[PDB]
Amino acid sequence: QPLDFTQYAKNMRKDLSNQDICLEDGALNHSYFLTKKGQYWTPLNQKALQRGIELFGVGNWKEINYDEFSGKANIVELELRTCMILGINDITEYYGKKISEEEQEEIKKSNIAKGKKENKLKDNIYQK
Amino acid sequence: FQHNQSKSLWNYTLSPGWREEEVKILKSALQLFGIGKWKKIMESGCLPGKSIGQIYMQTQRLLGQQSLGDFMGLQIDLEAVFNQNMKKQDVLRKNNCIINTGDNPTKEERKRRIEQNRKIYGLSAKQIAEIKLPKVKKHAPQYMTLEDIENEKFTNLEILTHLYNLKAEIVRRLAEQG
Amino acid sequence: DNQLSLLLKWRNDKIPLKSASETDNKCKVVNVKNIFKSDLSKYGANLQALFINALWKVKSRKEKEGLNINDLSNLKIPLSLMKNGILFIWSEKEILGQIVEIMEQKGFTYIENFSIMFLGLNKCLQSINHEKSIEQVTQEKKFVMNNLDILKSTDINNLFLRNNYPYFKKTRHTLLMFRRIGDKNQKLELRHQRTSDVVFEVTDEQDPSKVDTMMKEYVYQMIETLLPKAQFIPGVDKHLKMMELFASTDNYRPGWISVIEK
Amino acid sequence: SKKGLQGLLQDIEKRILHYKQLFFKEQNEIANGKRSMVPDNSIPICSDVTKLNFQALIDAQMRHAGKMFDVIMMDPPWQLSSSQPSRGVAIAYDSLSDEKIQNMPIQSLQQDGFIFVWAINAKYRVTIKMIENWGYKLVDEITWVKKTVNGKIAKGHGFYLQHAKESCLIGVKGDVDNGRFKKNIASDVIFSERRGQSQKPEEIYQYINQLCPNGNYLEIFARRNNLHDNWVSIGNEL
DNA sequence: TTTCTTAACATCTTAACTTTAAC
DNA sequence: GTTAAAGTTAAGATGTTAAGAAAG
Ligand SMILES: C[S@@+](CC[C@H](N)C(=O)[O-])C[C@H]1O[C@@H](n2cnc3c(N)ncnc32)[C@H](O)[C@@H]1O
Repeated sequence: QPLDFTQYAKNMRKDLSNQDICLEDGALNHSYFLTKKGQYWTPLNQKALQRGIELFGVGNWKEINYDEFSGKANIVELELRTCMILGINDITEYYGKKISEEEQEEIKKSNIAKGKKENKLKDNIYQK
Repeated sequence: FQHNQSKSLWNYTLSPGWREEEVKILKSALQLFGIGKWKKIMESGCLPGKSIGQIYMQTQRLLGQQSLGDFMGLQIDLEAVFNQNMKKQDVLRKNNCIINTGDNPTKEERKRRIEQNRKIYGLSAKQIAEIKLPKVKKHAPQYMTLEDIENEKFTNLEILTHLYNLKAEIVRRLAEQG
Repeated sequence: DNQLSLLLKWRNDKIPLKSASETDNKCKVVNVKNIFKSDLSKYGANLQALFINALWKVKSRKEKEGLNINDLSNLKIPLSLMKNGILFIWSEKEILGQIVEIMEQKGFTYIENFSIMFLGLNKCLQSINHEKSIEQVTQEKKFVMNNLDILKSTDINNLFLRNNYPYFKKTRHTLLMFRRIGDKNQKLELRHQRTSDVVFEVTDEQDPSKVDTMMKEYVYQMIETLLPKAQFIPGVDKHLKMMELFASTDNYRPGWISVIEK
Repeated sequence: SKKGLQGLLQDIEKRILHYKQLFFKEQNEIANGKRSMVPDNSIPICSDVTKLNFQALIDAQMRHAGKMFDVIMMDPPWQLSSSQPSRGVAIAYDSLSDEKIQNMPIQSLQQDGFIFVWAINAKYRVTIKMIENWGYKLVDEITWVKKTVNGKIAKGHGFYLQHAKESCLIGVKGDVDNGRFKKNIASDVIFSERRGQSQKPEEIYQYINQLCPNGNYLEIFARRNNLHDNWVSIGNEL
């Protein structure tokens, strides 16, 4: 019987490829291949940034980069990524919340609803 | 341009072409470090973006010939060599560069011509000590150059990082001024 | 579209060179029973360019009465013959590693290879319209070179000559080059990069290994352009510095030591 | 320079907003399932060959495919020039010594198949030797003739002749005469466009598809353009 | 004293880019 | 205001060799 190439590829990538190249299910991670080498935002990086948003101060990316990250991440990268989380293009109004991690999705949904009502969806980021 | 591909392919020069100021800085720099010391030209830093190949070809264009080995580790005046290469008529050139259409170079002829060019076109110690290269600050990103920081080879992330760095530079400049 | 007027342009420029005859001193003719077991030191010395025009009896050629690759190890190229120079040889697919290994055993070192890419004469003629004697092949070559603009609308890949071979169909011939140093103090003069390592040529499908006239001229001109001091200038050089093995009995190159198998 | 500086700051903020919106659109596309150019059935390995555990590759290939690879494509990072050249080619990747390319367990990775190792003119002889001492019989050579976008020959530079082609040496190891491998196919010439530094033609892959249809292949030195279906690819920038 | 790495060395072609004369 | 027609530049998977870092 001929070998199923999709299943064979899934098994090979799950067994012996990197965590960024493959996924938990074994499907190919297109996100790693649509970004430059080294400039990839792993889910671990996003989880670390989400931890540092309310573990540390929003805006003080020196402390978040040195402590929560390994000190090898761009400050502009971190600011842009938390802009993605907050759903807004200006995190200046949200400087230093530091209350709890369990409502970041809540303010994201609030910004999404505001953009939908004010016709400022703009690829899931409310324009301010 | 496709930014998804690997960095090994599509080698570029960042800075595309040679300007008047850049060629004047190269003329000044070849007279202090010497022709051929491209590592020492770039290491001190006066060519923001030019590769070794660009500086090599620009030196060839400056002297009017591609026989750069006659000026290896040697500081001379660029104008006289260009004048003497433009003066002679029984030569064949492409891109205004004189080509050795005769025999291949030899090791002894190299030393003899190096000594001869040092004697003829060489500069004194006063002219060597007179030249001053533009001292660029080492805490400066790609300042201004809105047509060179908006490069297709860069991603959106890299372009935005450059823009934020430059914006912080004007912020620091206004803080110093104010 | 296919730019065949440029890859085949050399056929309109490289004129074949008339032989200088044995009576004149511009060329030397050497007749031996077989070349690979002949002491070639008496036929020349201080050589610079050796061109073994060997046709190999490979299994791909359909019994064309060539040369065994095992007999080349019997060749004797001493330091007296060539001290610092370049050897040019014809190589096939299944004996390429054999040639390289035997040359490395001789004292030579691989430097470069020069490929002739083959365009089918029959395919080109078929695209123009829609056993062959050598004069008919030459006439058809002239016809296809004259009416090449009409051939500009056909893709190159549909004009390539794909000949029988067990693994990948043959479409090229290869001329390997090897270099002998001897003593690094004496340097062999060269004109580098003066012609490309790949050329395009229309050939017949019967035996593309045997390169005809007006194509051996391209290889000759590449050899003389690569080695300028290897040319025989009459009156100021004593001995010929260029030598061909397995040369034609009618075309003696003016400036070469031709060795004929007879 | 104050009013001009204010205008420059306003233009910088406008470009910041524009590129921020572009980045947001790109990453929203990525989050909402943006298919990349590499096909689904590819195995990209981002590892250094001197430190890569090839035994993992062999064990998983036996566990999943049931047979070793039928074709190995190699285009090694030869020592030719540096990343900052003075005169010519500008090879922007880490060179490997010939001993390191020799030390790969290629003989322990294949049982019957084809090596497709690319070579340069300086490393042609050592490529033949590498094929020889890997237990293989060099039998074929495919010349990729580089083509300009207009249709000419993309002539490069050399020391004896102007290099305008690349040689991929193909060797066999064992049983090929069985029905898996097709004989007398394709051609030894790839007249195709030069589309990047050390960028091999796409057509060679189809030639492999014409040689061993529906087979397992491995690319030992591969970049992000070398991923294909049914191809295991290894590299340091994958 | 011997060898190993880096930099710099020329002899070439073609497309892309830039500049310029002409309708 | 375009247009086609030269200059110009970088890019290309060269081998070789003088000049030291490094082991004697
Ligand atoms: C010549 S490139 C392959 C290019 C490919 N043929 C194409 O068509 O794009 C070989 C790659 O091997 C990678 N490489 C270099 N050194 C390596 C090492 N030590 N281990 C693993 N991969 C390495 C580099 O990324 C280099 O670009």
